[PDB]
Amino acid sequence: IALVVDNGSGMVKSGLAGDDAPKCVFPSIIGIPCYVGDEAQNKRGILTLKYPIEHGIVTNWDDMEKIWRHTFFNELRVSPEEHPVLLTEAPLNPKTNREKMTQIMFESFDVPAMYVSIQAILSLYASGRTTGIVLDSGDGVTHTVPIYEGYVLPHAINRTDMAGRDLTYYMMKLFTERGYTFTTTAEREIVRDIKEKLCYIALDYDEELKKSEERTEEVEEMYELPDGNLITVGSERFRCPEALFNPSLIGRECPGLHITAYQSIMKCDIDIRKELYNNIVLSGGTTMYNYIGERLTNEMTSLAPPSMKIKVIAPPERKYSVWIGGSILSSLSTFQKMWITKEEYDESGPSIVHRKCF
Amino acid sequence: GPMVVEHPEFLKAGKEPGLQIWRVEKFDLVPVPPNLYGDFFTGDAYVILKTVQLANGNLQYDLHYWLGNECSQDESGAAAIFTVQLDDYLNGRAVQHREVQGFESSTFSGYFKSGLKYKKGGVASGF
Ligand SMILES: Nc1ncnc2c1ncn2[C@@H]1O[C@H](COP(=O)(O)OP(=O)(O)O)[C@@H](O)[C@H]1O
Ligand SMILES: [Ca+2]
Ligand SMILES: [Ca+2]
Ligand SMILES: [Mg+2]
Repeated sequence: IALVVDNGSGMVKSGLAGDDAPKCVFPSIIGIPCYVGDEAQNKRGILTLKYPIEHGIVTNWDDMEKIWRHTFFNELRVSPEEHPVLLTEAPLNPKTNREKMTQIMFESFDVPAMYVSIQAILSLYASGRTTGIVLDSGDGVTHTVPIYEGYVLPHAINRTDMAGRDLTYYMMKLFTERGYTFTTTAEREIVRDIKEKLCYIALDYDEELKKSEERTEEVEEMYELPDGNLITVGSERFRCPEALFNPSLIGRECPGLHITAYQSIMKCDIDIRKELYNNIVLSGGTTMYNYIGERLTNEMTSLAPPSMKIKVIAPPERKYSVWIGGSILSSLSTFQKMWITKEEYDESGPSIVHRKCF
Repeated sequence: GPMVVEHPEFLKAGKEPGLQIWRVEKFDLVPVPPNLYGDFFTGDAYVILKTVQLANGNLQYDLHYWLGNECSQDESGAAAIFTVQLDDYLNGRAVQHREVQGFESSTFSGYFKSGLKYKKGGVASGF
C-alpha cells in the first residue's frame, strides 16, 4: 500500500493511499538545539526554527531528509522499504530538486518505488476535473496554476510568497496596535489559532469596517487564551485576510489573489479562458476563510468580460485536497506500473524522474 | 504521465469507430455491459470514449467523463484521472469533456440511441 506525502511549506500532510484524509499532519520545521515537527515548537531551548521548504521549494536537503525520517518512522510508523511513496512538489519545481528527491528516496530510504506529482494537479483531480485554474494558498507560498486536459500550463503559472504565514504575522501586528505583545513561539501559535478560528472575508470591506466602529457588537468575538482570559477580536477578523486581496496592507507589492488569477488566465489561449473562468478551484489552508469563494466570485466577475460565466469551487476538505488527490491517484489500477522502481532508477539514473513523472 | 501499457481496457480503447463506456469501480476502469449503455447510476462516475473514423482512415476521439450527483470523491477523482490517462494513451489527440448529471452537453446526449437515462444507486466507494 502506497504512502502519500504532501511536502508543504508549512505542514506535512501524510498518510496511506486509499484513505480519504491524511492521518499524520505536522509542521515542516526543524528545531536546532534536531527536533522535528511539533516537538520543535514545544522546546524552550531552541536556537532557531528552520523551514527547509520555506516557499514550497526545498532548500536544505539534509533537513528535508530528517522530516521524511520523522514522517516514516515517528508518525506513520512504517518501513519505507516496503511501500511505494508518492511525493508532492510545487509547480515549476527546479529539475535538480526533482532529481534530488528521487535520489534520497532510493539511496537514503531504500524505497521500492516512488513518484512525484504536482500539488495543483492533485487538487484538480480531487475536485473531479481535468481543466481549471487552481489557486493554492498554503503557508509560505500561493500558487496560481492554470491546467488544461490534465497538464499545467507553465508559461501561465504564478507564484507568490504571500500566504498564511504572512497573515499570522499581520494578525500579530494588528494586535500589537492594541498593546498585546504576542512574540514567543507559543504566542505566535495562539495568534495562528485566533486567525483560523475567527477570521472571515468581508464581502463589502468598507461597510464591514463601518459596522466594526459604530456597531462593534456585530463584528466582535471573544477568544479564550490558554490561561482562560478573554481577548476581544474585532475588525482584525476581516482586516487580516483582506491582505490576500490587497497585499499593500502587509507592505507587499504583489497583486491580490484575484488579480493574479486574472493575469494567469490572460496568459492562456483566449479559447480556453472561458473554461478556466468556470473552474476556479481553491485549495490550501489559506483559502479556508469564510466567504472567500463569494468574494473571489465577485472580484473575478468584475474583472472578466461582459457575460463571462464565473464559478469558484471551494471544496470543504480543501486544506487536504492535494493529499486526497494523491491518495486517489496512487490507488488506481493503472498507477501500478507508473511508479519509478529502484531498478529503473539504477538503469536510467535520476533523469528517470523527468521521463516518468509529469 | 506516460501512457498506460498493460491495462486490458486501455488496449481495447479507440481501436476502431464506436462508443466505449466504462464505470469507475473501486479505483479500476470496468467496462459497462452493452445492454446498460446509456443508463447511468447516479451514485457512480463513468468514462466514455466516442471514436469517429473519418472516411480517410483517421480517428477522431472525444472523451467524456460523467459524474452522478451521488458519486463519491474517489469515483469522480478517478474518472478525471482515467480521462487524462486515456488521452495520453491516444497520444493527446482526444478532446476531453466534463459531464455532470443533468447538465450534459448535447453532443454527449446525442451519442445515445434514445437519450440518457438515470437510476439510483451504484457501486460502493473505494474509500
Ligand atoms: N481554517 C483556516 N482559516 C485560515 N487559515 C487556515 C485555516 N486552516 C489552516 N490555515 C492556514 O493555512 C496554512 C497551512 O496551509 P497548507 O495548505 O497546509 O500550507 P502548505 O501546504 O504550504 O504547508 C497555515 O498558514 C494555516 O494557518
Ligand atoms: Ca458509487
Ligand atoms: Ca487532448
Ligand atoms: Mg500545500
